[PDB]
Amino acid sequence: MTEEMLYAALLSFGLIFVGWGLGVLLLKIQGAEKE
Amino acid sequence: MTEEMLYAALLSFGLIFVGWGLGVLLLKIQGAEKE
Amino acid sequence: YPFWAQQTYPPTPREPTGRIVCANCHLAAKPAEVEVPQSVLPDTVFKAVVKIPYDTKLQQVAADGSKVGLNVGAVLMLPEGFKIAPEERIPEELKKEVGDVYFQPYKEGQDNVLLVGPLPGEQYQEIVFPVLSPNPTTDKNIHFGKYAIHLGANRGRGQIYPTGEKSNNNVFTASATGTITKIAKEEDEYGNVKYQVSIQTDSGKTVVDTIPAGPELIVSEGQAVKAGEALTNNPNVGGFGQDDTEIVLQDPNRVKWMIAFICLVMLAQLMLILKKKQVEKVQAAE
Amino acid sequence: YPFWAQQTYPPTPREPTGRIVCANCHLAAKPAEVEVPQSVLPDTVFKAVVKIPYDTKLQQVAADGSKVGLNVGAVLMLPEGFKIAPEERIPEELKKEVGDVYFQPYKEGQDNVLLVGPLPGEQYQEIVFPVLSPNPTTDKNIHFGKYAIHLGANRGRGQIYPTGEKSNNNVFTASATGTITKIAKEEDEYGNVKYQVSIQTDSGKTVVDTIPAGPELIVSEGQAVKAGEALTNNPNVGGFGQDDTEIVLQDPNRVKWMIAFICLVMLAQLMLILKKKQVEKVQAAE
Amino acid sequence: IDVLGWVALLVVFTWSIAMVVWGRNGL
Amino acid sequence: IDVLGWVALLVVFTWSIAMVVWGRNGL
Amino acid sequence: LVLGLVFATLGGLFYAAYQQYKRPNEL
Amino acid sequence: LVLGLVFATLGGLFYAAYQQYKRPNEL
Amino acid sequence: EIQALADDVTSKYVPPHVNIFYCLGGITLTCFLIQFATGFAMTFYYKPTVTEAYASVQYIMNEVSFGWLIRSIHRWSASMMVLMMILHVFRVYLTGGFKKPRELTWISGVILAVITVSFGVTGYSLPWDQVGYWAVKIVSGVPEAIPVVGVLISDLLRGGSSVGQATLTRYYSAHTFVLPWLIAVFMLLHFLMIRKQGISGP
Amino acid sequence: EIQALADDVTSKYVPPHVNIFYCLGGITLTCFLIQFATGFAMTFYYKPTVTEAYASVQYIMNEVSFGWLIRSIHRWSASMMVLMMILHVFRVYLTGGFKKPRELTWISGVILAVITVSFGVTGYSLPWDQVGYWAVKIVSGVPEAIPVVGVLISDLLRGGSSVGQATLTRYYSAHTFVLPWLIAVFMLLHFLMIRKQGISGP
Amino acid sequence: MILGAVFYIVFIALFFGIAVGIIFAIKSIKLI
Amino acid sequence: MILGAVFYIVFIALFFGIAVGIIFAIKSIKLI
Amino acid sequence: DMGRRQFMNLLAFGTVTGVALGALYPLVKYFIPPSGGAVGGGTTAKDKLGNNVKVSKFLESHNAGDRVLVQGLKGDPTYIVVESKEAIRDYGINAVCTHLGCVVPWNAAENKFKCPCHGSQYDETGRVIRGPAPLSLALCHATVQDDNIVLTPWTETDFRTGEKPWWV
Amino acid sequence: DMGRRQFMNLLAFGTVTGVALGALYPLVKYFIPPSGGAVGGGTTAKDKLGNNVKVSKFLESHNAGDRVLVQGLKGDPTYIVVESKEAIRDYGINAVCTHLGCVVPWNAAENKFKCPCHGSQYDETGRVIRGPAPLSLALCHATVQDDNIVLTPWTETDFRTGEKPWWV
Amino acid sequence: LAKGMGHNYYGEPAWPNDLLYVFPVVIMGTFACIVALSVLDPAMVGEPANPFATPLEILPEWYLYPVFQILRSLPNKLLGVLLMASVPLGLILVPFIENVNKFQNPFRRPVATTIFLFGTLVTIWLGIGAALPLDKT
Amino acid sequence: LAKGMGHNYYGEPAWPNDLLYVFPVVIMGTFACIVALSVLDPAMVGEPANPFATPLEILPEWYLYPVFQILRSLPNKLLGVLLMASVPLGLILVPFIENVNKFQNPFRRPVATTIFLFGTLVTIWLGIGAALPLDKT
Ligand code: CLA
Ligand code: HEC
Ligand code: HEM
Ligand code: HEM
Ligand SMILES: CC1=C(Br)C(=O)C(C(C)C)=C(Br)C1=O
Ligand code: FES
Ligand code: FES
Repeated sequence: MTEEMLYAALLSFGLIFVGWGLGVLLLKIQGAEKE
Repeated sequence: MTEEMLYAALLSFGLIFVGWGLGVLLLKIQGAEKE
Repeated sequence: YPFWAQQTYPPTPREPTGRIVCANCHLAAKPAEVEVPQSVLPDTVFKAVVKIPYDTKLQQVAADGSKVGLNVGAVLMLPEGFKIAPEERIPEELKKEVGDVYFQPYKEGQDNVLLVGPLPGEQYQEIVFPVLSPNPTTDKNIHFGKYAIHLGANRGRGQIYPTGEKSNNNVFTASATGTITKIAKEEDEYGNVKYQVSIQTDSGKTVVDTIPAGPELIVSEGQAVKAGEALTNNPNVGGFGQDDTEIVLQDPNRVKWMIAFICLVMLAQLMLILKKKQVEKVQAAE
Repeated sequence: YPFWAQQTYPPTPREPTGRIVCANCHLAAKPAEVEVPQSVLPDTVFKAVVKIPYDTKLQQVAADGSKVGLNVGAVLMLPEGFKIAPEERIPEELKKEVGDVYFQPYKEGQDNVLLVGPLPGEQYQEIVFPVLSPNPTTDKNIHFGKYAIHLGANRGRGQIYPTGEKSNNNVFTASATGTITKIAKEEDEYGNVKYQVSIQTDSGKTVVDTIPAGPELIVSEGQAVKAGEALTNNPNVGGFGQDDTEIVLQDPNRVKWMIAFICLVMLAQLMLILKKKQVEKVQAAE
Repeated sequence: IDVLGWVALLVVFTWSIAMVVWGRNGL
Repeated sequence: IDVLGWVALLVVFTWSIAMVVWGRNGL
Repeated sequence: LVLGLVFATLGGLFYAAYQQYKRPNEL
Repeated sequence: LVLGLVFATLGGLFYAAYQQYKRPNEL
Repeated sequence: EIQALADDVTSKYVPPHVNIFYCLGGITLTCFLIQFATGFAMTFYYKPTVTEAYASVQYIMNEVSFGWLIRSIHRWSASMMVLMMILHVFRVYLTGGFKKPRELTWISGVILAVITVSFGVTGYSLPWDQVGYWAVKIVSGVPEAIPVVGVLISDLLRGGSSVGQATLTRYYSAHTFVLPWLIAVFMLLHFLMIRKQGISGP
Repeated sequence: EIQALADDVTSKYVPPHVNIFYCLGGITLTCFLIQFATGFAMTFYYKPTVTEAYASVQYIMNEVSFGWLIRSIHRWSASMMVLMMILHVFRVYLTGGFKKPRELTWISGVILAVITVSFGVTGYSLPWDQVGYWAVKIVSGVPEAIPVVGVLISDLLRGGSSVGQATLTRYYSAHTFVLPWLIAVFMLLHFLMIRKQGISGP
Repeated sequence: MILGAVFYIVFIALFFGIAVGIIFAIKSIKLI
Repeated sequence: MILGAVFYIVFIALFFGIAVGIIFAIKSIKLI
Repeated sequence: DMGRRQFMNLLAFGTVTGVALGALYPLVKYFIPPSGGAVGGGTTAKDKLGNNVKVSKFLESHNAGDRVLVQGLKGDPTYIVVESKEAIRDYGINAVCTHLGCVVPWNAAENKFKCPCHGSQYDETGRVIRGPAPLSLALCHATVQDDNIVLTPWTETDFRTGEKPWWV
Repeated sequence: DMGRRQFMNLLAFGTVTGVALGALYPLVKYFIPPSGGAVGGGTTAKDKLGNNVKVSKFLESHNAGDRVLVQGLKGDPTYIVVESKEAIRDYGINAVCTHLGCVVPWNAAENKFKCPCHGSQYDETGRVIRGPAPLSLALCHATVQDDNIVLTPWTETDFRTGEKPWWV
Repeated sequence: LAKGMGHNYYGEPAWPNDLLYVFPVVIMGTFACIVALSVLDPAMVGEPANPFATPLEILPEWYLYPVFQILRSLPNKLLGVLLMASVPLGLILVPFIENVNKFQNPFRRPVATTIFLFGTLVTIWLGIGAALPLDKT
Repeated sequence: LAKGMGHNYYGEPAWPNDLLYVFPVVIMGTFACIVALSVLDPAMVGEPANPFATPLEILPEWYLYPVFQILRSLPNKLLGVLLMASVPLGLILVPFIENVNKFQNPFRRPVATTIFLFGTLVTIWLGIGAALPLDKT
């Protein structure tokens, strides 16, 4: 009963950066913080 | 279907004075007014 | 008659709607009352009047017609458990001496369900009902609260028979679109005296009919065309009304408590005024 | 064996609780898996593995004992409507070439309910199940959503027989509170070779019993008191686990819409950021 | 019928505790 | 397995409308 | 017994009202 | 068809979150 | 004892004048909290369904700790608040309360009355009395008229057409779930707004 | 057109700060209004009775323009809010809120959590499942092992002696009537009090 | 059915308690 | 049962999102 | 730079107040009651006992001109007569008093379906003769499906002088 | 004239906060359940069908050492064995697994009431032998009231070496 | 009391508080009755026999008589409906219409009163005990 | 930006409003999922076609594991109970206890953190049930 959801775990958790990045990336375009 | 409740009508309605009086009557005892 | 009901629909006279079989036959149209006390107590004999209007001034026909005496009958649904007071009790004759007739159940057993064989006439128009109240502690099968009470009172001859054919107290119509040229009224030797008729409807097959003794009359010939409809007169005076109601049984230790509760309010809402303004000479001090 | 179940409780093998008859007899204690895709589509042939543990390193006794080959069996509740894929389809042999055995229903008719006559052994430990998905539009008697899938997989000899008496893969106890003074092990000519015993319980009635061939042994006399309990050895390796699950059928025009809805949010929660700060150079103007 | 043979009662009976109570503190 | 062969897709595809839109008013 | 003090209870109870009749200060 | 874009839908959707990343304002 | 304080000091302000009875507003409300209670108090034993209803109410009256009492009250208190309410209207119209300062606390009030009346119609048929039954098997037809704004609407009361398993559940959920929330809301609006008096003079 | 009214104006009365996590609070709440709806939305079709219930839920999934949907959401949204909530706690402890003036918006919050958790336990057994059944036929015993009338309490859950129909109706009325009000209240307290702020940085 | 009079009267107590029986304490506290 | 990881992980994203992975933006925005 | 012409955002929320309707038509559609088929739900005269009522419930259990009604199609309290011609009659009226709703009962006597509540009056086909009821009722088609006594709608010509389909 | 000693009003509200308790003990008493008859209720092994279950439900329908349980007193899932001595056995355990709640089932095999959920283990009188269950169960008294198989409580001495009443 | 701040028009004289420990005098006193009543006169039993029956007893509560009466009262038309729905709506429009009243005895006026002490004489005239060809017995 | 008039203690610096037309951005974005998740993984009915005997599992609410675990976890005693009820109560007493730090939070004084980044390492350690591998991934 581990395997199945077990991948869905770290699964989502990764996507947390996945977007977080972009969120920022969209910034080096319209006036946020430097680098 | 009249008679029965018909007396309960004026019945209560009377009691409205019944007490109202006393309410006042209790006043000629502890300091009320007639302005 | 009352009985008549249980001789066709004996499980109970009260139809699922709210009407009693009485009208599925002997149909009338007069008032009727059945009042009894707000609250009655358990294991108690108490009143139950069944007034029945129409000024005694009234006098209907009869079986043979001869305008004479009038009679009053009925049926009644007392609340489940409620029975007819015990002889012994029935506190003094002050009670006894008003209603002294036969009150029989409907289906064998139902004491709360009562009919009244005895049809006093211009005598017992009150038809009092000495009734005892059950005790729901001697019998846990008996509960309190309000309970329905229904009644269907009759009078005047039947308009319909239990045999399955027209009575007397009612109108006797016909069938003939054409001016009836004559009559046929007469009488009979002994127990009978008929009053036939002869319509016309010359317009083809000259049909006619048979109206019986009983109903008076009106006009005659030269007309009476129309389409061959109603009769000459309607004698019926049958009186059948109907009033429903309800009575309450009260657990005294249940009225006490509610009362014992008042006195608390009675006192509370008092001390609550006692203090307050009745002790505000405080700000009324500066 | 699988069949055995329907030869006693044929209406269905799944007990009201959640267990399958298998244990009400041949009782074991090993793992077991039955995994298949999250969502499967209607009118579709798809996978269904039924892994069955224990390192092939294992080799159990046999009917006569001679330590040899091992065998794997099972039963399975597919969801109502779900049947075994049609030959024609079964997309290429890529499928066919894995599970090539006999899958018969339980009670005559139940296609979602399947047993597996064919017991491959140290061969088919995956026992794949080519399964088609019903169409709930060709049959309105078929509905969507998640649906249960349950399984009870066996192996190793029975411990109990359908005849109604002890098997081999297990232990053979006794009855005697007293030190057994001797034995009775021997053999037989031809199809047989027994291994009796002789307890003692000199403490009154000297009782004893009959253990058969099969199980090995241990200690002997000078003791073996206790209270006359268990036997000398137990061979059983029987393997029976159990895993439940569930799969979803999806109305595509039901996934589309939900998706078609995202893109709206996808856009909405965007324009919603588009304006706002992304257009606030307004107060950021004074 | 009597009824008042009651209101007059119970009722006043609590009244007969009311006017009394001031008599305790005021007096 | 591919999955990203999708996130990379759909995902960015809406991104590819986002950065684009400013280009319209800012530019 | 309480065939009559059945409601005689409720009438000799509007008292509450009666309390709300007494309400005189001077500001 | 969408055996895989089944959830590929949901992952390529945390986007909302992604919007709330462009959060800032000095004022 | 005080702490992270607030107005934890002054609030004893606000002065009125010698005006008898006219509590109808608050009074009306009162009887509510009596119904909210009694009412609720019953959500615990009322088994609302095709039939496990009548046979179930018999259970509250005859056989349970003061059932009759709770019920009865609820029954009276109900048909009672609805009275206290009506008068509350008189007190109003005959004062010029909405006047000008705020006539919405009046209007909202209006709504407050539909809800209230509506509480009955629903609950009033829950015990399925032959009376309670039909008289909501008749008020369920009222809307079968009007340009579908009523026709293909009346259903939103009983289910689809007739009466039985649905007509009830819709009602119940309403009497116990829906309405018991709106009335709340509007009472709040009714009160919240009420920060603007009923009259004035010399 | 704009009308004075009962005043109105910039009700909003104070700036925010500089932070990002903080959000889940409102988020947690969100999912609620999803449950209040979905949830309610079902008071129109759910049959909390012995006989039916399961046979009745089959009815929601079965047909009902989108039952499965409303339900499913409710189910997720539910077990989802309870997640969003827990994090909301982290965001908090991880920072503060449990100190001197909000010396309560936290505590109240606590309660908010019991109610929340409690919503499940009840609703969670309504479906008549075997899982949903027993797992509240087991949590109903939790309170039996107690001194005094601590034992003579567990009943206040199950209604019957063991699990009599009652157990349901008590729960239901709770899940749909009781709790759905407290949580409300406390959320209000939680918010009302919340007329404060935070952030301890540069 | 009692209830009827338990209010067809108590309420009617209101107007003689205001209408043609009271409020005038302002149309009499001041006539000129 | 999926759900488990659909949060036994997403939430655990919080601390590395605060605990031993973030909030320090105040224990670093200022060490002296 | 400048603002002024702040028209555009009618999409800003014109779309937002779009994401709403999207997630709602589904819900509002939800509280909406369906229907599987047409005129036949509990069509087998099912007299409340989930029973596919059979024709032998009306015959010996009944007699000559015996009048007891069953469950009608859709739900209606529809009437089912008996034949003094051994078998039975092929229809049944929508007892649903066309006036208000009071299921009007047959007259054990004169046969004029006098409504109880307001004494309306009918005949052997519903049609009103005495107010307050304005119109007839709707009959059906008796049969023997699986032995049931299945019932159905209307729009045709009859034996003598019938009427005209006043619904649709 | 003067105030100062404002003690008295402890009756003012001491009574008020009295009118409360009065109208409440009733209510609070209310949410408190109902009772049963020491004769009947659901004690007649009523297996959910409101049925006063009779003794012939356990005999031929069963056999020798046949183990199927009925509804127990109060509600409990209480066990009812059968005798290979023709009639039946005079008691039945409170299957209610003393550990948690899992109605532990009998072992068609070795006879040790192994609980399913955590494999507890019992005997022919409940008593635990293997954890996680800490204690026995409670038997009863079979009978023939009106032919029912009525069941009852406990506090006495038995055949061999029983135990001691661990409840009250 | 009065002098110079609230230059609006909402009275704040000199009575304050101490009525909330009489409101309870109200409240309580306003409770008792539903008990006196409930226990003096309990609730009613039900019926449960026929689905399609018809109780000679129909109707709603004294509060849905008029609205009820009307519903029936007039021969068809959404008029029955409308007119009734014109009891709530039609009313909500009062403060808009009968909108003036000033100093003196802003407690009366009549062009409103009359129609009231009338639009309430009809109202009762609708609390009608059935059968009625509209009146006189 | 930080203010000057008002000049208090624990007040409001800057940014104001315009987040409530992003809260909706939150809200909505915080809805969608409960949606999608449903679809991809809807809910269901089950074998309880008219349910009754001790299931093989009983997956108690999908979070109340710890509290559950505990309940069972320890051999009897109201300890099971208490200790669990010590998760709510015991907690309500935190702000009282870890309120030592007159200012800088218990992150400064890890003495709270640790026990947290632990009284939550145990907590997960209680989200633990079924029958899988401990020395196998
Ligand atoms: C001039 C002054 C005057 C005054 C002060 C009053 C004062 C009053 N009238 Mg009245 N009246 C007047 C003139 C006046 N009237 C005139 C001229 C008429 C003649 C037509 C009436 C006719 C009238 C009637 C017929 C009734 C009153 C009633 C009432 C009072 C009770 C209030 C109530 O709750 O209504 C109660 C209102 C209802 C029950 C209506 C509900 C209707 C339901 C079925 C539908 C509502 C539809 C809704 C708007 C739809 C929206 C749906 C949404 C999703 C959009 C009340 C204080 C009512 C009363 O006393 O009832 C017991 C009542 O029934 N009045
Ligand atoms: C009987 C002695 C009275 C009197 C004279 C009043 N009430 Fe009540 N009342 C209740 C509620 C919930 C409100 C709303 C308050 C608001 O909106 O501000 C009121 C309101 C009033 C007002 C208006 C007050 C204001 O400050 O603006 C007035 C003048 C008023 N009431 C008088 C509730 C109740 C009750 C339930 C506990 C009871 C009893 C009463 N009120 C009784 C009275
Ligand atoms: C109800 C149960 C019922 C009552 C009551 C009742 C009474 C009644 C009386 C009191 C008379 C005599 C009147 C007189 O002054 O002569 C009377 C007469 C007849 N009835 Fe009757 N009746 C009740 C019910 C029924 C029913 C159901 C039928 C029909 C089947 C019926 C019929 C008749 C007939 C015929 C007569 C007249 C007898 C005669 O005077 O020759 N009744 N009833
Ligand atoms: C469940 C439906 C069920 C399965 C599956 C099953 C399987 C099974 C296998 C695969 C074997 C052979 C093992 C080997 O390596 O020799 C086997 C053997 C026996 N079984 Fe079985 N079995 C299932 C159910 C049952 C039931 C309900 C009973 C009891 C009535 C039972 C009994 C036995 C016995 C005895 C044997 C051994 C036969 C032999 O090898 O001589 N099984 N089973
Ligand atoms: C006893 C009894 C009472 Br008293 C009652 O009021 C009713 C109806 C009028 C609801 C019915 Br019916 C009934 O049977
Ligand atoms: S409903 Fe039939 S006459 Fe009125
Ligand atoms: S309840 Fe039986 S082992 Fe846990």
